[PDB]
Amino acid sequence: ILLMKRCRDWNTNAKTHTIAQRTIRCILMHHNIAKLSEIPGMVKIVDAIIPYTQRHFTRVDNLVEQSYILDYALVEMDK
Amino acid sequence: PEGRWIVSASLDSTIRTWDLPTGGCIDGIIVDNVATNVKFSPNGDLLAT
Amino acid sequence: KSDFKFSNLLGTVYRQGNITFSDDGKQLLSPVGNRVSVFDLINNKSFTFEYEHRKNIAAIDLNKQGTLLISIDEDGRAILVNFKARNVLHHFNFKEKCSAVKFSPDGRLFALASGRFLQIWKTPDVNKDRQFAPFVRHRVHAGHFQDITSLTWSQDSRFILTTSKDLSAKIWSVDSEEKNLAATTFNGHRDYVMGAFFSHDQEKIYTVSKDGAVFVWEFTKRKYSWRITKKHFFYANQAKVKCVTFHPATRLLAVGFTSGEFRLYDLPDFTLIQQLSMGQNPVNTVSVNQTGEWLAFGSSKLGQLLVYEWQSESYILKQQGHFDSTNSLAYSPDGSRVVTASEDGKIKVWDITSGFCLATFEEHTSSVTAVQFAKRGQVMFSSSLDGTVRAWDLIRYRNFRTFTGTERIQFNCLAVDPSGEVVCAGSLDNFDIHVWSVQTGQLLDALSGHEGPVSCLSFSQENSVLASASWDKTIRIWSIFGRSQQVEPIEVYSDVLALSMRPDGKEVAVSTLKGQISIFNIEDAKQVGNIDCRKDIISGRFNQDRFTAKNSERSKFFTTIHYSFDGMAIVAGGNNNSICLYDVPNEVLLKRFIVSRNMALNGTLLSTRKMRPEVRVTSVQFSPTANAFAAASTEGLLIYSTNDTILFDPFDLDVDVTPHSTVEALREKQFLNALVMAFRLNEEYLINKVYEAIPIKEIPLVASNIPAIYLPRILKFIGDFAIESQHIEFNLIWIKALLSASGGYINEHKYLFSTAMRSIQRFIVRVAKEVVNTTTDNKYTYRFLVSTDGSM
Amino acid sequence: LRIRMSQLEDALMVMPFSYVLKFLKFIDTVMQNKTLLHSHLPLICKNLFFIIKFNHKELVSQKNEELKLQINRVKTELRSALKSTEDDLGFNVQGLKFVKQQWNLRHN
Amino acid sequence: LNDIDFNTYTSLEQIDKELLTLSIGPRSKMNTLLHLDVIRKRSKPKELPFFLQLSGEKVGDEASVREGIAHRRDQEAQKKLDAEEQMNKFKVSHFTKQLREGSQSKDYSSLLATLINFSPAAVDLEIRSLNSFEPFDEIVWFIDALTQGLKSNKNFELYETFMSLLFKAHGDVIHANNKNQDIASALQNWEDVHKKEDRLDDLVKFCMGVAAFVTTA
Amino acid sequence: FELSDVKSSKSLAEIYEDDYTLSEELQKAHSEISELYANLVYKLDVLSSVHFVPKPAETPTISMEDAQPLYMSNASSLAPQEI
Amino acid sequence: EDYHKYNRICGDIRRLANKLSLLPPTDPFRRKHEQLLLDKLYAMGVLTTKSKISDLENKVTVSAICRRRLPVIMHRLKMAETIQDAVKFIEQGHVRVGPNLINDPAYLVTRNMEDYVTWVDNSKIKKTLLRYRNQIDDFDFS
Amino acid sequence: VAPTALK
Repeated sequence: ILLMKRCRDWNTNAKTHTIAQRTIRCILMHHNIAKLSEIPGMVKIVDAIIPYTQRHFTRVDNLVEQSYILDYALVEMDK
Repeated sequence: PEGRWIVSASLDSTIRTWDLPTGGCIDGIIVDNVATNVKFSPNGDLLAT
Repeated sequence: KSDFKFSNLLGTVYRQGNITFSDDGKQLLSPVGNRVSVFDLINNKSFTFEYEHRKNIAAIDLNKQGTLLISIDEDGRAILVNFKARNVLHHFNFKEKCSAVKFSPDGRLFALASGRFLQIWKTPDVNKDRQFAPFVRHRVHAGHFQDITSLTWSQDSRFILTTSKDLSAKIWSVDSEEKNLAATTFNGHRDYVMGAFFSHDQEKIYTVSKDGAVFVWEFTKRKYSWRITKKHFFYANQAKVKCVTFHPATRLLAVGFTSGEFRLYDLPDFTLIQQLSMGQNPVNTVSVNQTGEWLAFGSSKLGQLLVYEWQSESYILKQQGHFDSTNSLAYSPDGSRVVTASEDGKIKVWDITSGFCLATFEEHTSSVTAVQFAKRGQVMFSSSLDGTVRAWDLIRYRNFRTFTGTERIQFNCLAVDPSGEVVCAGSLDNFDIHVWSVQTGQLLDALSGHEGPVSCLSFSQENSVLASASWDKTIRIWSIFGRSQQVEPIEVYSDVLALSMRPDGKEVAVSTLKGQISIFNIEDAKQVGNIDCRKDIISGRFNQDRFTAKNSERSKFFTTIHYSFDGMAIVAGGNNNSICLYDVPNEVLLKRFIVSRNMALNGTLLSTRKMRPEVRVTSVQFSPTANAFAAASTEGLLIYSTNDTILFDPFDLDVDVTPHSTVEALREKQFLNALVMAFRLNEEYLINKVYEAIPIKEIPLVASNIPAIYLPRILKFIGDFAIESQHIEFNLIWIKALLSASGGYINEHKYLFSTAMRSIQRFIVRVAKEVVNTTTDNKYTYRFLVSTDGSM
Repeated sequence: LRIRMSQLEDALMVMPFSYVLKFLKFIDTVMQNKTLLHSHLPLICKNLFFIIKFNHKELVSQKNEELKLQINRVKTELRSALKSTEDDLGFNVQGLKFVKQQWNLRHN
Repeated sequence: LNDIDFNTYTSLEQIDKELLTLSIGPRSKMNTLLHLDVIRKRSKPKELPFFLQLSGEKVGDEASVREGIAHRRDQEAQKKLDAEEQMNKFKVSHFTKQLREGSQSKDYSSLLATLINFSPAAVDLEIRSLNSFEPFDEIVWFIDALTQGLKSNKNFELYETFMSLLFKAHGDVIHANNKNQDIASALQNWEDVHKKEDRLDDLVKFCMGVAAFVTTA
Repeated sequence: FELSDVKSSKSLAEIYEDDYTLSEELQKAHSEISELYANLVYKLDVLSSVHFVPKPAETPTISMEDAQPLYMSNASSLAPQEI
Repeated sequence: EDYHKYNRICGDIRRLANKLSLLPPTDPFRRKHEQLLLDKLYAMGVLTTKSKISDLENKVTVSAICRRRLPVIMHRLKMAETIQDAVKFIEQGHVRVGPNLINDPAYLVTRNMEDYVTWVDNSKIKKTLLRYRNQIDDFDFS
Repeated sequence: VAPTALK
């Protein structure tokens, strides 16, 4: 619970969301996901992570989206 | 009115419908009396001769 | 250079009369004032019939075959139309107010409720050629002494039940020989009998009265005679029964009360299936589906229409039209959606494809005057006489910010920076253009300099100049952005009512009271062209007029104008019956449109105001798709489109060019010649044939070698085709091939391909992106369920 | 990193092409060091897109075959980095909502 | 050549087998299916004794107040009564059949046809009605049917959303028994097919980037 | 505030009975003002309107118009900062 | 001359104010509808100057409503000799209130629209006026 | 049976 209190505070800032997500990834990958739910207060911590995670997901996907400006460069000058 | 068809009348007492995209006659008629004039209606549903 | 044609009417789904479901049950026929609207419930699509009545519509029905539809107005003048081909067949005048019309369940005859008289008429055969006098009468029945409420046919097409203001229900036999079978009058009801129905076996007869009494009739001994064995009563405290319908197959009784609530019952047990309220206004009409699973209800006062899947208690269709006239309209930048603004003060967001209202906004207290989108399209802005300007997010559908003047200035026009950071509005009482910051909501400053009231505003999409006009007989160009502020006033011959802005942002067009559309050069501030409008406009002498229309000067100007996105045409309208489309470079009239042909509307042909509705066009704009343009009017949002494209408009054609030759090229595998040849014919079906016949391996080759002149056409063709096509990834290859091969050219000429690129982006963002989102989320849903540990 | 963001776009805009070619060489060596890339990926991505957008015509004209290889390599490693963070994000959120649903079902 | 003779042409059902194609129907169907739950929630309609019992300050007994001395289940009981009244008010599958046969013949084509025909309200009930007891035959069968559908490369949007409702309705059931071979094997088969269907992202996400760059700069 | 000086119609059982069961009386005057205004604005508008002005307008009710799309979920309408 | 309708408006204004005066002074709802009422009455011009609710009780009169009638305004504005002549000009369609033509004598001008009541451009009588001054312009069609 | 019955 103490660790998840941090990662929530870490996630909201775009400059630091990268670290928090991997910590979330490890915990879901190294614990019984059922057990995590019974922990009191966890779900309300879980509540705040979701909206910010989606915003960062819309981001990055857009940074990905801009990336084929470079294949537009490759294919064009290849001509 | 659609610009897709032309219908003409001639002294041989016939009315021929021509399909412009393919440039061929699609229908033919024989009138007892030679049709002096031929006019489509603005809507295209009607034809006056 | 395209022929527009009326397609559908948004903003209104029901006005009055009876609504009938299609025999297939997948389409609903709803009367809308002077016209009839068709909604495809399954396909989530709608259209409005082009044919129009002299007066407001009264009653309709569709034959089971789905081929013949008869429409009768309030004067009894009937229009027979082929449902499949959407064309009028015959006009007949029954010379009396027809309350109800219903085809026979054989389809050979149709009954007409005419006063206290029942008319039966033989149905013309659609297969036969156009007959001059196809209507021949089978029989005239005169049993009732007052008006007939409604009539019901026997499932075997042999008997007709008629309910009238007699407080009685009377039956007939369609066959003269069978008169003795059914020649009885039913009595007992203490109020007006509205609807009489047969059971599935037809043994029993159910009659309903306005007081809310249901009487069940059987043929039994006391030697046999009809009698009321069972009686059921609706115990509405004050609500009167307004419309009733019955489905014998499922024994469903749907009743609509004047209080605005409808009740579903099972006969003969009278089990109250469900009871809901549509509001406080009467339920005018009710209908049942052929299966009996969908019920359609209609309230005339608010134009409310709803289709109810009472089995699942779900809403198939749920729409309410504007109570007032639509004052303004605005398309989304992509053109997927349109927003309509009404004098009530409520905004409504509409989807072009579905033709349905996604949401309504009621925050504005008074009438909303103008609506516009930002260049992004995520945000929409609106102004109202209540003294506020409100900014709306359309992704989340919420009012995130509101602006207002210091002293509650009434606003009439609005304009938005393409950057989406400045909003300006004009008023008819201050002569100042208020400026607000979108980000902050603070009044940046008030632009002053107008010697008259500001009538209109617009920000240049590219350069970001602001051009404002007034009744001041002058136009001022504002360079608000930058360290220094400059204003360039231009004089005009008369008061300026409307203004349009060229998308390039180099020219501005303005409509004046003289009936002149004057085009100026923004950079040079010099007039470049003018168009006369006084003579083209059509204005009908009002019924209250005591002076002639030709001498009339009430309206021979255009109150609204707008460019075409191509930039070669202007669409204009005013408080008249005419919408005129012009060609700017040549200054000629392309075509004129008649807004309405309803004789009830005033202009189509001492303390009390002689005051009735008038035909007028509040606003007009082009669709960004460059295929349609919508005009806001009193009746609603009219949309005219070129989608039919049944015209033959060949481009650079030659004798060698022929549909058969194009097919031969495909068989000989000359795809480029076959593809190029297709556009020269410019026939959509041939282009489709060539487009889908090209193998994927050869797509990059043909795309690279396409001539430049045909590139804008093919790019447009793919965009409109791909939006509704199923070959998603095939189109994606085609778009990829064209852009990769001809990308540099499009950059050099952005404006030439501006509309074509936009239609491509609409397909990619609205449907293609949605698929990958449903694709990618499952991919991660897969990885979680497999990777992480299972529950204890 | 020291350059303020608001002046950054103008800083790239004033920048001549001959230095932009140098700046492409800079990214490639930074991209070779994987650790530094992920620490400052979002800032690097925005700068690269702006430069290429702002010098697209200059870029296409150049006939340096080596310049192909520089643009090709930066692409492949950039995609892995962006995809990696995206995959981690999509991975977390999807399971993250799954936990919410399970807790609801237990208490409902 | 009859189509030419009538100046008409109908688009092919599928240009080529390898080529992904969407369903022949409205594109709002996928949106309706995915969020059908909130459609249901949002569409729901809008909703003395003789021995009167008071005490405390208002009855003037401030001493009781100063000295410190000072129904939801009843609503819950009533809600039960309202439900009980409802059942007495009314005093009155093809899907599951084909699913068993499709497993028997290893051919879900007849099944897949009915899924497309079903209304969205019909769709969600059938997915939710799949049994969730061991050995989970129907769920394993359902994924095989969809796995066959994705191979067809036809009706791509519909098959994708079908599993989302499966996971939405039976994600916990699948997860709790992830280690079961039958679930794992069929589940593994689906990824093999679905993994191939990622090229479409490349194309769609490709044509946006160049289009965004082309229109802008 | 004013204190009545005439005998109360309500008996002590009744006054307390009222306590057993911001103000409905205030909320009735709340509406009665609105309809007077709604009727007044209509009349004054038609005199001053150049064009047409239409006259302004248990059981479960169907909300015939909605402020938001059905498919959109309430949680999706809240910004991350709000959460 | 009948003023039953105007009397109904004035009485309704008094009734609305009386019902307002019944409501608590501290109620925010009462205050705004009072101010909204005073605003619209000012907007129409029947209130020449911004006033209080007490003034709105008595200052409102039939004559004030009659004063704002379009033919009356022209009479003060000197377009017509008499109210009957003004009505005839309104009747014949020579009078224009801003962007639109008014043929109804019963119409009243709001305060803002007063400044723009003017005769239609091609009215024959304007040609007389500019002819008298000898300032007729055929180019301006008037 | 009723005279109005089917058949």
